[PDB]
Amino acid sequence: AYQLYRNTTLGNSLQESLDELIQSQQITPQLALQVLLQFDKAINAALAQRVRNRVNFRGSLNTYRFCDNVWTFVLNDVEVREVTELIKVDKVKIVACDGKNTANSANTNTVPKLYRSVIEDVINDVRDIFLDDGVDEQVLMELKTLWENKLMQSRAVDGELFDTENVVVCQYDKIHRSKNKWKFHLKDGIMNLNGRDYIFSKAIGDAEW
Repeated sequence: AYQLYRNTTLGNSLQESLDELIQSQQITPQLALQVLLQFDKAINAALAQRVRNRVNFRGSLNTYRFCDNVWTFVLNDVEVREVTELIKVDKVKIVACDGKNTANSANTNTVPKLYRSVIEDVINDVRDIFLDDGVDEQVLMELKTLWENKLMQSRAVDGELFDTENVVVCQYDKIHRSKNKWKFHLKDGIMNLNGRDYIFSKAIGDAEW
């Protein structure tokens, strides 16, 4: 399970929650590390198995770079379409992990509240490492409540001092280029576009250098 969804509104509110409990001595930094690892699994599996929407996007390719099997792209003048909303953004950064070998598993039911299902899975799946480290249900519920509270705060109108960076964090099936014409097949994506979260199962894109 890839670590790159840790830098998302869901992944950050969890890291901040974990930081507060370390700081208050309620959990060890090493238990925190285990939780993030379980989070990686829940969000990878949740995107692969519960999310179905398609997205199409167009933009101009400004910057491109491949490193350790992760593409990073910057595009200007982007348009992202669904069935059938449209979002424009002057600038977007796409970070994509190699999803060739993943290919996750079976596809379960869609859910009304994807983040809500991920929080439940994680809390259920770290209950036992908590118990084993001497930490009881009340601390586990303190993690759940901090996580959920920080998640709400991300929606606050005056929650940021400045514009938020437009970023897609996802996987790729295939990236190609024929001359100046790039094509993107991306999957299992969380986008933060003008302050707001959007998810995707599959995203297909075009860009010109």
